[PDB]
Amino acid sequence: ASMKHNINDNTLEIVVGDITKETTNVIVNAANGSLLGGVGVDGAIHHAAGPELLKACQEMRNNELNGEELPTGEVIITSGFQLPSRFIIHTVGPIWNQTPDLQEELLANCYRNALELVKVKKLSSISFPSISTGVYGYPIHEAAAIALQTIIQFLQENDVGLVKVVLFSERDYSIYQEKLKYLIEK
Ligand SMILES: Nc1ncnc2c1ncn2[C@@H]1O[C@H](COP(=O)(O)OP(=O)(O)OC[C@H]2O[C@H](O)[C@H](O)[C@@H]2O)[C@@H](O)[C@H]1O
Repeated sequence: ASMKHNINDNTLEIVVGDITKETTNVIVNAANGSLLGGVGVDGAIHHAAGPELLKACQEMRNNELNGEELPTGEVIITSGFQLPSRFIIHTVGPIWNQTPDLQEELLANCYRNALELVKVKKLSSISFPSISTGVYGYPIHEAAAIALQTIIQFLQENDVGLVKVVLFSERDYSIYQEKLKYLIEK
């Protein structure tokens, strides 16, 4: 299952798939602030990338983040190592309902900051997972709306290239498909 849409010279695609098997130059990891290994998409990414990824992320923690956590909504970039994709942009989504009045803004920041980095570094293509909707508990209907709104607005105003949202389930995909149809019509 897949749906594609042109936004100026950019393309947005939603697809069912495994983000560790993508053809985009960049994939996004829904990471934790400590840049340590976890479960879910982060776990799959570390497994597929191999053990150099954790080592590189810890070097980034200690050398660029002065030994501290990556803040919610912010991004760093590493190699993809054994992944097919060449780079991983790691971001930290909000933990649902910890900070309800800021969480929509912070989730949007994950998308905007990743896309800005792709734009400025001319990285051409990028896949996102469904950030915050696993261990971090964010309802998929609300998250999908924020993700798509943020991505679409960015692609209306900026030259980026190809953006995919890669969903691990038909259910998550079907929710994205409904929202995208609504935003494309509206
Ligand atoms: N291989 C995959 N390809 C594409 N999407 C995937 C894949 N595997 C899972 N997903 C989807 O990816 C989405 C995100 O679910 P979560 O992976 O839990 O991310 P979070 O931001 O909520 O939690 C980050 C925390 O969990 C980690 O331990 C971190 O280390 C942190 O502790 C869901 O739709 C998944 O079904």
